[PDB]
Amino acid sequence: SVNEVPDYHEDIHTYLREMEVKCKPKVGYMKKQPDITNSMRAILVDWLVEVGEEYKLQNETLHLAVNYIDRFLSSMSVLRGKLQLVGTAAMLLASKFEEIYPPEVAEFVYITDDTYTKKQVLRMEHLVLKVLAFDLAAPTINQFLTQYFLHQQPANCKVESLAMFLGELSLIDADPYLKYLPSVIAAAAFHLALYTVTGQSWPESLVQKTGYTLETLKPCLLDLHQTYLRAPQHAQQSIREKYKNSKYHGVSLLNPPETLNV
Amino acid sequence: GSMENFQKVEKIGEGTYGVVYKARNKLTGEVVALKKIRLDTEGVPSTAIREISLLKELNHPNIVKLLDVIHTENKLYLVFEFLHQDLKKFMDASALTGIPLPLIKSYLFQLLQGLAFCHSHRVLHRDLKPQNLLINTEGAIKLADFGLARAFGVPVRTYTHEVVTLWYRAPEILLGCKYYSTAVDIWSLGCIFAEMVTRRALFPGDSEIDQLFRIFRTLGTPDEVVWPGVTSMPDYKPSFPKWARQDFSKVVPPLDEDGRSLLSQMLHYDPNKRISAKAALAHPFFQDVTKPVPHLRL
Ligand SMILES: CCCOc1ccnc2[nH]cc(-c3ccnc(N)n3)c12
Ligand SMILES: [Mg+2]
Repeated sequence: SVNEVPDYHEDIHTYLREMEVKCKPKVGYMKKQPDITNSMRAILVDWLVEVGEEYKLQNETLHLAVNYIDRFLSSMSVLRGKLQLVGTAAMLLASKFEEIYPPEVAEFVYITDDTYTKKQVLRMEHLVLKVLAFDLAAPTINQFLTQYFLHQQPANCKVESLAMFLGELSLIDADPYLKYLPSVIAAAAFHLALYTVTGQSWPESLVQKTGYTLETLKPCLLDLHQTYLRAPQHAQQSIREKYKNSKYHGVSLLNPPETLNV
Repeated sequence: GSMENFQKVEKIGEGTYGVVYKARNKLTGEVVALKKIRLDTEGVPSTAIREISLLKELNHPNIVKLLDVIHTENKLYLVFEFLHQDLKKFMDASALTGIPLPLIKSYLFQLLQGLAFCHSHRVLHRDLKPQNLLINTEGAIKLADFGLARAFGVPVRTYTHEVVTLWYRAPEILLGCKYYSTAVDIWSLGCIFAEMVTRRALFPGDSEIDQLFRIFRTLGTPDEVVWPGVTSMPDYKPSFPKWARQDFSKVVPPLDEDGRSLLSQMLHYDPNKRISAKAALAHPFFQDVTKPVPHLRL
């Protein structure tokens, strides 16, 4: 399976583990933001999930955009009326980076219901690029997940789709998920998905690869377990609606386990 | 900086991009290549976005070095280290005597080094051709132009079907496979290996079908034995002529036993079986590798 890059898989994972620390947003940035909140950010990310659905963009693209926004907001103060411009420019850049066929700038202007002009979007693109210093190849939860999926005996579509769903729910809530690295959220999501569907746990072979155990994953796992349990009541619902789709095997309709029995 | 510290010398290349200029830093004396990218009505091109982000990460002796990015309202300059010539022009200069073996062997070893570094950092180049391979006066060869490059995930998703200049394009791209991987870059380097030896393109097709048929006539038409899954491929046709595989000593007659062995592993039909850049570095072909200077003034 050259598609699974046997000769480079380990080098790549190691590389991504270095890069995720370097590409990490500052944990306590929302406190330093005078005019925006975790709640406003949650509204923004939920809207981006809708945008991704409307243009049928990759989930990877949505993950990159969120990373760009969080890093931009780690150094740049933004007024609430300008938060969606940051988000639109981040999604344009993510699309150009990750998509075969990114939507046109005009399409990105249109989805803001003409809150902003094309000039504004294009100008913000430049600003985001400057703030990020063109450092756009950031590791995401999905890049770790797809490597973790290779450790299934055998591969299970429900496990995979559910793991993605959970990793995607974590994008909505800065508190608490800003304090966890993509690789750790991917690990928690994968174990939680595996447990929900098959009753199985984080496998020994992934301890070998990652150095993560159920003991080190516990904090994030306890957070993700509570997010999953509360998902139907969360003010933001675009991911749940998205993951009802057959494309993702209707996994948002599966029931969360009451306990983790850790 | 910058821009006021650079004195343009001349145009040294073009394409898209982009225009490339030879320039010199007035304060340090450093000679550089400026890749000028014109901006506008879709903002910064995805080609430039990918090339800058990827080249900022990739620091290797065999990969072109991005020194700086000068990014104003209407202009984008990529500042690169200057290299004196591309491999194509070097091959053209080398008619009548050819390129010495130690130099071909050195160049290939360095290309596999640069490529394995790319692959270890989840980057596919996707346009390895002699025009994008740059040489200096000290014996170095470097991969350049990452506008067509891509950061991949493991395992790979479906990426752009283009892809790769026709002559250097792998049979799995030509046959419309849902996935392609690191092996596409190896295929390209295989073609280039042959071309360094012969100073002519191994598979000079004028269309996709002609490209495929030229490969088939040289390597044999692949069946399920040599390439499990090939008859199931999207653009495979049962009507394809069934050419016999050539004696491999007839594909590149001046090449020795170890050279032939390696080339055949780079040109393996099955992308799963094709040699990796990393594994190719340990091939017996390179047992006596050195890094001499080019034998001609650049
Ligand atoms: C390939 C066209 C000729 O361009 C050059 C000629 C001489 N030295 C050089 N150093 C760097 C460039 C170059 C050009 C295009 N893309 C990239 N990434 N780099 C370059
Ligand atoms: Mg605040």
